[PDB]
Amino acid sequence: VPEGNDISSIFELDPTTLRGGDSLVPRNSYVRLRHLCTNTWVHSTNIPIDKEEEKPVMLKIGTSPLKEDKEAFAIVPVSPAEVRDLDFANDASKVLGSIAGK
Amino acid sequence: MSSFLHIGDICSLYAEGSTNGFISTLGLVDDRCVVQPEAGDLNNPPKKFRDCLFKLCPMNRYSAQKQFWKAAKPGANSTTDAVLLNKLHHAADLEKKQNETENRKLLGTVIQYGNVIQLLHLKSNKYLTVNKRLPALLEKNAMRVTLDEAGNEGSWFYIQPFYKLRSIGDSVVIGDKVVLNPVNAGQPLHASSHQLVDNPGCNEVNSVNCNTSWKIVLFMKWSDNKDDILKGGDVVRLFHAEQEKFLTCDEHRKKQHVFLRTTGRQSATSATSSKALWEVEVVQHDPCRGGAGYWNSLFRFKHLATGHYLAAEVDQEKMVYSLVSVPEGNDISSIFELDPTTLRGGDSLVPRNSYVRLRHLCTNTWVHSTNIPIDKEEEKPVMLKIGTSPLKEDKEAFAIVPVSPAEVRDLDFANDASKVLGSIAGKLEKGTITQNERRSVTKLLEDLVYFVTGGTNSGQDVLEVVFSKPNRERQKLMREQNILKQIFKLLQAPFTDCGDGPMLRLEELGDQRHAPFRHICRLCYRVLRHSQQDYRKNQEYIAKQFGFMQKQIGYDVLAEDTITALLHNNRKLLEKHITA
Amino acid sequence: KLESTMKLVTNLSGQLSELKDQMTEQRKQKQRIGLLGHPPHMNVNPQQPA
Amino acid sequence: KLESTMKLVTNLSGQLSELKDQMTEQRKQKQRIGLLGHPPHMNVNPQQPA
Repeated sequence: VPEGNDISSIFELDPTTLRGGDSLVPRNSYVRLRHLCTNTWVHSTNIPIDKEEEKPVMLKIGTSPLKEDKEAFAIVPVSPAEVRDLDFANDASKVLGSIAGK
Repeated sequence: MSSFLHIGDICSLYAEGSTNGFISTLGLVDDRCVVQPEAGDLNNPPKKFRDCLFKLCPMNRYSAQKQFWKAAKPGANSTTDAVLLNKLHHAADLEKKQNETENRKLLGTVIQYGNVIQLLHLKSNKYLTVNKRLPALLEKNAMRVTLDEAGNEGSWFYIQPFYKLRSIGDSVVIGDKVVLNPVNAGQPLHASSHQLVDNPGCNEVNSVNCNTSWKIVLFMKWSDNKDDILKGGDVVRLFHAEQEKFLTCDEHRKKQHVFLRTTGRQSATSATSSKALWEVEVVQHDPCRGGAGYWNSLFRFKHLATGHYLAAEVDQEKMVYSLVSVPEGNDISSIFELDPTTLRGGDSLVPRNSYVRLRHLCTNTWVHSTNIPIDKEEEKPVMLKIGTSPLKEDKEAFAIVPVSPAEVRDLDFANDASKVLGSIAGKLEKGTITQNERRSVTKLLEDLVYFVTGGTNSGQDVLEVVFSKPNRERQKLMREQNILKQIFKLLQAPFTDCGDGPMLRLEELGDQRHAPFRHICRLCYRVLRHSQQDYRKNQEYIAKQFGFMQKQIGYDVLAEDTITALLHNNRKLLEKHITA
Repeated sequence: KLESTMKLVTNLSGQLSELKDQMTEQRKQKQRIGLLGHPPHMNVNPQQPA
Repeated sequence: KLESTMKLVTNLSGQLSELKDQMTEQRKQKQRIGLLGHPPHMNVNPQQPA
């Protein structure tokens, strides 16, 4: 749910790049993440259940870590045109849901 | 922070997962090559890291000297024409020089992740390759993995990334990685819970199906590695001291204190007794090292050896809390800070050879010297005198004659051989030996045989030695400790309880025969035969030895031768012684 | 050109330090510190434990 | 080239100072401061005595 605003799980990325004084444009290659006020570190794995399934069993993460480790971050860049296609999409679905109501 | 390259950077391994641990094998020996389950903290490595620390190197040569090597022996009743012999020696040594070429390219090369890349082990100048191919050490998918400079077929690495983060076709600097395979397949690899009695946990890694984390961090650079510098990851002998003396610690009357023998037989830069004991210092802070801290380094002069490096406080009077004895290191205690004269000013670039002022920081002063204690009787030497706890400045100069890796490495050849033979001295004194123990001990013993001359191989008796005998100081470092024992093995193998004899039992066991063992004592006799020649100090330790000659023767024768041777031468013484 | 430019590189390390410290200033007043716281203040130291 | 490079030298003295002060920072937080010690613281001054 919202609200966003404030400061809350703001996150700070930790590129490996070649680590040092780097301060120029993250891209494609992905490395460590860490929220700052918690100072740690989004883990993963370690499995809950969701009662029945099992298949999928897997809500597992949204992590609240304590210390460092392994897994990598961020995003496959996605061409604007097809998230734009989502604007074509879910929007068409809603606006047609309304006329479906008409 | 920082960290960017590979190759000419040089660092260990840390398979650390389950079983966790640093990756090493003590001695050459030649040894049941292994890893250490006992390990130490990421931040707090076991002192053996000095052995653990591997040297990265591009695959190299890795070809026809296998031919020279495999041409060395096989036949029926068969050999090969001498033109092939010597000319393919040219194949060999020129291929050596080929390897010399690509390792001139070595420091230049930057590793990318996923490159097959090859590794080595500086502390022995060896590296693993076996087996698959070569015979197994027993396990699930049983397979051995050792070390050598053979640089042969299997080493060669596994194409080297995995996990998920980070696909092949890029640079990995520091992380953890999938390491070597044999070409013969050759991955995956052991993590193991498999070792024997000589050591506690002492597993290793090769061949068999098992995922594993690895890799290391800040150790050596293209900058520091050449040359002299302060070789922080591989520092050598402890001494400040220019009072015609290069003091370094030794045990004495069941007490560990920094010391030196009188006169030093004059000189200084000249090679002497290895009473040292040396090495280990850069941090930000962290376990990561590499020696690159330059003069504004703040970093330890701990000894081999082992123990502290303490000296500090205020200055007949009691001087409790001062000079070095025993571990633990860690913490902050006599950490020392060097004060180069160079041309004094803003200098911040690589100490070398020339040596000046030293000062521990918390005490802020300053390691003096002289001012003489007694040690009761002697007098000769009278001199434990220092391990200073100063107050103010003055005169004398610091640090270390750089010492070539190969001969401290020779100490690894040495004291290690002495211990591993002390154990088998504990075996055959009980009379027990495996024929494998036999072949092993005679193996390293023959390793003494070509530890004589540079001529490593092969079936060459003793006349070749006769020229090598004048050559190489060897005998002195031999005397430094090992000499106590070989001859002892000459003693008790016949002796207690009833393994002899007298002449009768020694020969009947000798007439029935393996082959070296009758000659083994003869060979120990052969190496002391390497030893007696030249300087007198290799002679007096034949005192008991000629009784041993009657024883030885017883038977046858041888022884014777030785014585014668022684015677032648021586014568015376022777014467013375023886016576018665 | 090479000595000149290498010392220029020294001023580039100077650049990265003199920027990292106050980007450090931003991250810290903003969130050190952080848350829640308380204061005041301072203290002490612490240390540790052991 | 010579005036340019000498002033570059002035930035080299600037370099040595701007590095010595915070290498001084390292040595001090480590052991001034140191030890032990105590514281606291411062004181016064011381012165012485006489």
